[PDB]
Amino acid sequence: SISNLSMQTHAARMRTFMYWPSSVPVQPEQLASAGFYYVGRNDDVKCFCCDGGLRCWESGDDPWVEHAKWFPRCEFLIRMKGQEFVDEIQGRYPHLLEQLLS
Amino acid sequence: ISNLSMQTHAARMRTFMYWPSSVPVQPEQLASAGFYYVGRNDDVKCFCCDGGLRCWESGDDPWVEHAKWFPRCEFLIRMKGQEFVDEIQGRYPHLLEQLL
Amino acid sequence: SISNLSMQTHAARMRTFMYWPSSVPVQPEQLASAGFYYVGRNDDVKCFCCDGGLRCWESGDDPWVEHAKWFPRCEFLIRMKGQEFVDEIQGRYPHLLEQLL
Amino acid sequence: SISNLSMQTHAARMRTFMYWPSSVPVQPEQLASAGFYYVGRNDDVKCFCCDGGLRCWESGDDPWVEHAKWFPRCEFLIRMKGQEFVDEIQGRYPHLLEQLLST
Ligand SMILES: CC[C@H](N)C(=O)N[C@@H]1C(=O)N2[C@@H](CC[C@@H]1CCN)CC[C@H]2C(=O)NC(c1ccccc1)c1ccccc1
Ligand SMILES: CC[C@H](N)C(=O)N[C@@H]1C(=O)N2[C@@H](CC[C@@H]1CCN)CC[C@H]2C(=O)NC(c1ccccc1)c1ccccc1
Ligand SMILES: CC[C@H](N)C(=O)N[C@@H]1C(=O)N2[C@@H](CC[C@@H]1CCN)CC[C@H]2C(=O)NC(c1ccccc1)c1ccccc1
Ligand SMILES: CC[C@H](N)C(=O)N[C@@H]1C(=O)N2[C@@H](CC[C@@H]1CCN)CC[C@H]2C(=O)NC(c1ccccc1)c1ccccc1
Ligand SMILES: [Zn+2]
Ligand SMILES: [Zn+2]
Ligand SMILES: [Zn+2]
Ligand SMILES: [Zn+2]
Repeated sequence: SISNLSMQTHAARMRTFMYWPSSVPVQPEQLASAGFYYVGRNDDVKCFCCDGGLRCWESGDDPWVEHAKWFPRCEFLIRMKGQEFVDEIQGRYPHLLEQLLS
Repeated sequence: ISNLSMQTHAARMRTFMYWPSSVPVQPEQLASAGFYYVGRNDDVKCFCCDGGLRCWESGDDPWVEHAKWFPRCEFLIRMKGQEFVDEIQGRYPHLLEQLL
Repeated sequence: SISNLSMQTHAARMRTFMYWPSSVPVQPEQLASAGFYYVGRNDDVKCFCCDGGLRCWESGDDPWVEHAKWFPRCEFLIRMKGQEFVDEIQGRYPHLLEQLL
Repeated sequence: SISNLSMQTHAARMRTFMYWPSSVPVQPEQLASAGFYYVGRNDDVKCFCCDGGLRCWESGDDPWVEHAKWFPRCEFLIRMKGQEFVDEIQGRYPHLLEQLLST
């Protein structure tokens, strides 16, 4: 499964970060390596695989952890990081839903 | 308790006076599940967990929706039990994934 | 045309204010006189005539002024207060739509 | 006055419309030309100048008319379209606030 066939390569994902804001603390290298490509609005990124979108990147935020925290069933994440890493992150944040709503 | 004035079924039933007739879910089922009318659209809130629900359709059950979205509500647990809350959570394991 | 025929009379509008919160600064007498009846949730009121709803009543808020501010074309408000009042209030608040956006 | 200094240029507004839904009948060219940029949720757009937001675009909807219909005091709209255009649009829709409180 792949949601965006044109963003399947790191090189293509890196090309979308041309007009990425300089002010954003997270670097485009860490983002593209985690399967994300720039979408052209704010600091909005999407995964070429799971179509999962992330935004509001702050200092210290890691793209792989955020990818595991919000989109744990992404096939690309699982292939790269493994099931142990995804289980560990899901365990650290057991009330994502409760928190979004509360 | 998030709303001390909505503790009683009678008080929750009073809010549904000018509830739309077009909405398929009846105020009797809603107030019994801890919900009171919020005065906008078909928006309801639980007096206990402050959890809000809207967009009620034909066949939607207030206790099951309360269990899907707000499973740690003390009122829902006291009335329906941990088995019900667990069974509903098992039927809907990708709720977050659904909305995202 | 009247939106609620059962709330035509001041007496009927006053009866809806039975479970009205004591904490609300605006009194049910001022509200019912301005065509409003309680809708049974929060401090939400509706006019029997134009079906216009108001809420979040604070200290000093006048029901007749708020009626002209938000629902100026209400036949009841026009009959009771007149076109001069409605016009004067509409002149004081010329950017209401802009204000809420 | 300008609410978003980074969206001052047509080029910058056009860049936000990359992953805009194909299903939406109104084209990003008309939108960006009317001062709007893509916000990133639904078909939600905002004016770089007046911070006025619009959504639920349907077939036949014109961005300049909607801009005049909802945000008539926007300096950018006035400079581009003129006071005659804004006045005519305000005249066709005299009960906008009322229409919201009714529907
Ligand atoms: C990524 C680090 C950041 N601090 C963070 O965790 N942000 C969260 C987030 O991006 N999302 C979670 C919400 C809490 C956060 C919002 C601001 N802190 C839910 C998933 C994600 C999010 O808001 N995604 C957006 C989206 C869509 C398109 C492109 C990018 C982001 C979204 C909104 C509504 C529905 C679906 C997705
Ligand atoms: C209740 C049956 C209905 N079909 C349903 O399940 N609706 C969902 C829903 O109410 N909520 C879930 C979202 C998917 C649904 C939205 C429309 N289908 C998330 C919790 C709830 C919701 O949207 N709550 C609102 C809310 C607030 C205040 C009063 C009522 C409802 C809300 C929005 C944003 C943050 C927190 C809560
Ligand atoms: C009445 C004094 C108060 N300070 C006030 O002016 N409130 C405003 C208000 O009631 N309305 C205006 C919005 C700004 C205010 C909201 C809180 N300050 C718009 C008309 C009214 C309002 O919000 N009405 C509600 C409503 C519906 C049903 C019963 C009561 C109130 C409403 C919301 C959405 C659409 C239509 C009407
Ligand atoms: C633009 C054509 C469309 N058919 C239309 O006229 N939509 C209206 C609209 O966008 N707005 C008017 C409401 C009636 C419409 C809503 C759906 N038909 C009021 C101004 C605008 C609107 O809803 N703006 C939103 C908003 C916020 C942020 C981004 C985009 C839109 C808004 C909601 C609440 C307060 C302030 C603005
Ligand atoms: Zn992914
Ligand atoms: Zn609850
Ligand atoms: Zn009225
Ligand atoms: Zn503008």
